[PDB]
Amino acid sequence: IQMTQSPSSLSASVGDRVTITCRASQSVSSAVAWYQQKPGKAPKLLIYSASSLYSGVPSRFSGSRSGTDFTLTISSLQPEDFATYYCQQSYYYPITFGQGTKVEIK
Amino acid sequence: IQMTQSPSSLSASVGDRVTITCRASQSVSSAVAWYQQKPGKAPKLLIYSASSLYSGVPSRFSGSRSGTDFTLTISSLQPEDFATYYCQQYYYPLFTFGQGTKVEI
Amino acid sequence: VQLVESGGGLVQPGGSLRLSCAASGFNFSYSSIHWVRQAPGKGLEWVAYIYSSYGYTSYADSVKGRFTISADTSKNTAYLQMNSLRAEDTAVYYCARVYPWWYYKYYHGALDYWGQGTLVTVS
Amino acid sequence: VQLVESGGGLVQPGGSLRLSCAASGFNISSSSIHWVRQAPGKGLEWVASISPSYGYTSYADSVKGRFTISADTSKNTAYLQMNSLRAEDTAVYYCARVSYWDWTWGWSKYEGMDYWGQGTLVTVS
Amino acid sequence: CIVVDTVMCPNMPNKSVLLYTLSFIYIFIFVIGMIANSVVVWVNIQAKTTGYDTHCYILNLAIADLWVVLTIPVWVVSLVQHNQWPMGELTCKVTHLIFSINLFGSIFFLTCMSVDRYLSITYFTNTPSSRKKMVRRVVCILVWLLAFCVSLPDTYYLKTVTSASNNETYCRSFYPEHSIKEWLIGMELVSVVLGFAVPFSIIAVFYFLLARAISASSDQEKHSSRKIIFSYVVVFLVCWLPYHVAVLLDIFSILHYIPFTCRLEHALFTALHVTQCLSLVHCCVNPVLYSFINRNYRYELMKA
Amino acid sequence: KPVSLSYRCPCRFFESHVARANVKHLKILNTPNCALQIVARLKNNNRQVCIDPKLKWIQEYLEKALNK
Ligand SMILES: CC(C)CCC[C@@H](C)[C@H]1CC[C@H]2[C@@H]3CC=C4C[C@@H](O)CC[C@]4(C)[C@H]3CC[C@]12C
Ligand SMILES: CC(C)CCC[C@@H](C)[C@H]1CC[C@H]2[C@@H]3CC=C4C[C@@H](O)CC[C@]4(C)[C@H]3CC[C@]12C
Ligand SMILES: CC(C)CCC[C@@H](C)[C@H]1CC[C@H]2[C@@H]3CC=C4C[C@@H](O)CC[C@]4(C)[C@H]3CC[C@]12C
Ligand SMILES: CC(C)CCC[C@@H](C)[C@H]1CC[C@H]2[C@@H]3CC=C4C[C@@H](O)CC[C@]4(C)[C@H]3CC[C@]12C
Ligand SMILES: CC(C)CCC[C@@H](C)[C@H]1CC[C@H]2[C@@H]3CC=C4C[C@@H](O)CC[C@]4(C)[C@H]3CC[C@]12C
Ligand SMILES: CC(C)CCC[C@@H](C)[C@H]1CC[C@H]2[C@@H]3CC=C4C[C@@H](O)CC[C@]4(C)[C@H]3CC[C@]12C
Ligand SMILES: CC(C)CCC[C@@H](C)[C@H]1CC[C@H]2[C@@H]3CC=C4C[C@@H](O)CC[C@]4(C)[C@H]3CC[C@]12C
Ligand SMILES: CC(C)CCC[C@@H](C)[C@H]1CC[C@H]2[C@@H]3CC=C4C[C@@H](O)CC[C@]4(C)[C@H]3CC[C@]12C
Repeated sequence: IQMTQSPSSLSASVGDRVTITCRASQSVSSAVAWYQQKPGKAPKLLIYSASSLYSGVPSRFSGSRSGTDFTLTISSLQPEDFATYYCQQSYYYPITFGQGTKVEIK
Repeated sequence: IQMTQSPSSLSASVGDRVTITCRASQSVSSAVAWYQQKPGKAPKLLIYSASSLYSGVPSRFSGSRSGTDFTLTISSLQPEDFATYYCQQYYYPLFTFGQGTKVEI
Repeated sequence: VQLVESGGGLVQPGGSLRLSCAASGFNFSYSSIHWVRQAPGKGLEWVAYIYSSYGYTSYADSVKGRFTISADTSKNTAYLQMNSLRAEDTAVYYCARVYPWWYYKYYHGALDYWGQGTLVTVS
Repeated sequence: VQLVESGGGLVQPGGSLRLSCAASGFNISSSSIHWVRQAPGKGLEWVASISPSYGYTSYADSVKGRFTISADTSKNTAYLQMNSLRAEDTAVYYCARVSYWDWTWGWSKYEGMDYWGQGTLVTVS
Repeated sequence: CIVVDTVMCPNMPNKSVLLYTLSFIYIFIFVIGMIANSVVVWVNIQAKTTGYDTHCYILNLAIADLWVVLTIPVWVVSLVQHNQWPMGELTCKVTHLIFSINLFGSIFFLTCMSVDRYLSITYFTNTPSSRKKMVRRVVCILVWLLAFCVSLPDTYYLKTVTSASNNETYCRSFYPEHSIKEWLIGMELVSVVLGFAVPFSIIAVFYFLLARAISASSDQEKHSSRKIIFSYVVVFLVCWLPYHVAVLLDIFSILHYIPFTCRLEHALFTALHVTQCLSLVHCCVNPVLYSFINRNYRYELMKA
Repeated sequence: KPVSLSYRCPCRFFESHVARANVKHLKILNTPNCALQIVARLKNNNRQVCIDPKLKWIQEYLEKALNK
């Protein structure tokens, strides 16, 4: 189940708005998750299920679902939020991750 | 529940065999009875249910059922058996009596 | 068993009368009483019946809403009051008793013993 | 809740190794354990999973039938047997958990991998 | 050498008080059950757009309870007249079929819920959502068919009559005349072995196993509580047990193990009606126990 | 079944296969739900069993008992 993530690179400046999109092949009924990975560190969950928000992470991250086009939105960027993001689907085993989106300081 | 009896009039002689038929316009679950009355006396019971012969009646009379068609059979008509026979149904709360059959020498 | 009728007599058209059937020699509070007619020179006809112990009552179509029926267990007698008599009711009335045994589909209804009956005229 | 990986080390092609994922702070039988890997400078890719209680085990298509996974509920641990390694399997392996919450049975959300580990490096010459 | 003994039961005394009070309670149950079940179905259908994973059994159980409640007014009308049946023939058969199917559906789905809840923490814990969804759908269809098969017979033989003596209509069941006793005992024993005994036994065993498992795991203990788990079993027992003791006592009366007496008929009549009242209270206590308590559900209720 | 869709009275099913020899105690009930019925007590199993009024000897006995 190929999961295509776009765009694969960003240059948002501090305090701007960030949007990332993940597109599935088949239909997955709101069983997507969004992970964040720092350079050379263990990934940590950001959003579990299609839209819920993991208890503990800031409220800037917002997850939305539309058909089979999942979207992650960050309202503001802080110096501590410049890393890579992955989208995962937990519906059809095997579990397939995304290609990986990178955000860099402009 | 209109009930019919045939033949309305009939004739025979001593030592004969006679059959009288009774039909119900609707279904009655073997619930019938047959009386006889003399020209000017009170009626008497002959058969009830469908074929269970009454206690005090001789064995000449016999009842039988077929679908919804109740027949009375009489063999060797004695001189005293010249009366009017009536057919009744009592399945429904509104009983009914037949038109009446008469037999004469 | 012995059933005797009383009350038969002349009646003016449109009037009322009251007949009493007295039964002696069996458990009145068990059986049910039945009143039937016989027109002059015609076949029998059913009128009504009363189930004494519990008072359940039913009526023939031709006398619905006119004849009233009561039972006195203390006097073990059956009363039939008729009012608004028409000109087609002149007949002879008979009182009969039937024991209502129970069968799976229907209740026993063979009128066993018949009273002598009394003549009721509407002139 | 705390997961720690152990094992790794360079192994020649065609060899085999054991990778141990130990868990603490919770009984292991009420949460599936997954194993994922990351090649040098590449995206993640699922490998294996197991539920300790009844020993259900799925696998990944690219490595179907080449690994073994066995979970010991007595010691709250998971074991991944690696064998028939190729030169292209070098990566860093993490063992994660998929929490299942019972207090919401009728109305629950599709869970995600909650707690991860530092992981261990596997190399092939 | 035999004896004849006559025993006349007095005419049935006044029964306005009991009938009126039962109808009063039935109206309360109807209102308070219909409203609750409708809300649960609405929330379950609406939640799917928020990313939740609602459970099919809850939705099917809610529909079954709603159907059972809808037909209470028919019984209320048929009960104020002391068991008379003014309605037509088709009404009696159709109403009984609806009631029986949708009352067995609920009883079977309770057992299915228990087994699924235990497996969802022991076995399904590492199964893809698609497979568990398919398994639940298959079980849902299977349960519906089984309930329909069990309920069809009694509806087939149902028919109306008009008493020759009293002259009021009734709706009863007529069986083959050569096996009358066998059918009566069978169709009043299937409602006691496939209605209470087996479903309750499975529910008790599997919820006990779930309680043991959750206690053994420390992390689950903190959030969930063991009061609700035992509450499920106790509520089912308290609601249904009195009715299935009255029915089991009715069967004994049929076989004449209990000597007959004028009091037994009245006592059994009152007991059966009064106990059936509670048997239907189970149909409204169900949403309050399975959905109104879950913290997630309440948060979804207010937001919708 | 719902109680409304049921018929309650002493005897719900007959038992015609009975013999005059094995009868010790009869009983002529009378209930508004099912009119007159008959309940007997077999002297072997001591089990109260209904009886069908169509049996001839039953009919004679019952008429004699009630009429007197
Ligand atoms: C329906 C829900 C809300 C409440 C259920 C409460 C229980 C306790 C109710 C259900 C039916 C009720 C019974 C209905 C009728 C009667 C007859 C009356 O002469 C005495 C009380 C008595 C015997 C009631 C006692 C209380 C009762 C058993
Ligand atoms: C008064 C009562 C009995 C009527 C209830 C009718 C039932 C059969 C109706 C009510 C709403 C319906 C649901 C409406 C929406 C969906 C979502 C769809 O993706 C699957 C079917 C499903 C889940 C329907 C199944 C049938 C359903 C549950
Ligand atoms: C005797 C007759 C009237 C009872 C008819 C029962 C009806 C209400 C039953 C029959 C089949 C049932 C459906 C079977 C399967 C599903 C799929 C599930 O995911 C949602 C509920 C839903 C859609 C059920 C709703 C209720 C349903 C439509
Ligand atoms: C009288 C009624 C309530 C009894 C119904 C029996 C229940 C316990 C039976 C009916 C069908 C069964 C299911 C049939 C298929 C499967 C798939 C399997 O991979 C796991 C077990 C599971 C999920 C079964 C569990 C037990 C089950 C739900
Ligand atoms: C157990 C589930 C799946 C099916 C239940 C079906 C019900 C309707 C079956 C189960 C046992 C059956 C009874 C078994 C034996 C007899 C005796 C026979 O002389 C007449 C039919 C009769 C009285 C059956 C009637 C139908 C019956 C009650
Ligand atoms: C007795 C019945 C038939 C009448 C209806 C009352 C029902 C709704 C009552 C009976 C016992 C009650 C439960 C008793 C204890 C608890 C534990 C508490 O931490 C949450 C509520 C909860 C789970 C209650 C919910 C409501 C409940 C289930
Ligand atoms: C014990 C808990 C679960 C309540 C269960 C309800 C029990 C107690 C109820 C259900 C039906 C009731 C019985 C109904 C009929 C009779 C016959 C009467 O002549 C004496 C009382 C007696 C024997 C009742 C006693 C109480 C009873 C057995
Ligand atoms: C602790 C729980 C199970 C108690 C629930 C209360 C139940 C058992 C109560 C509610 C109303 C009660 C009934 C009210 C009236 C009668 C009529 C009487 O002639 C026999 C007892 C009987 C039939 C009662 C039996 C017990 C009963 C059914």
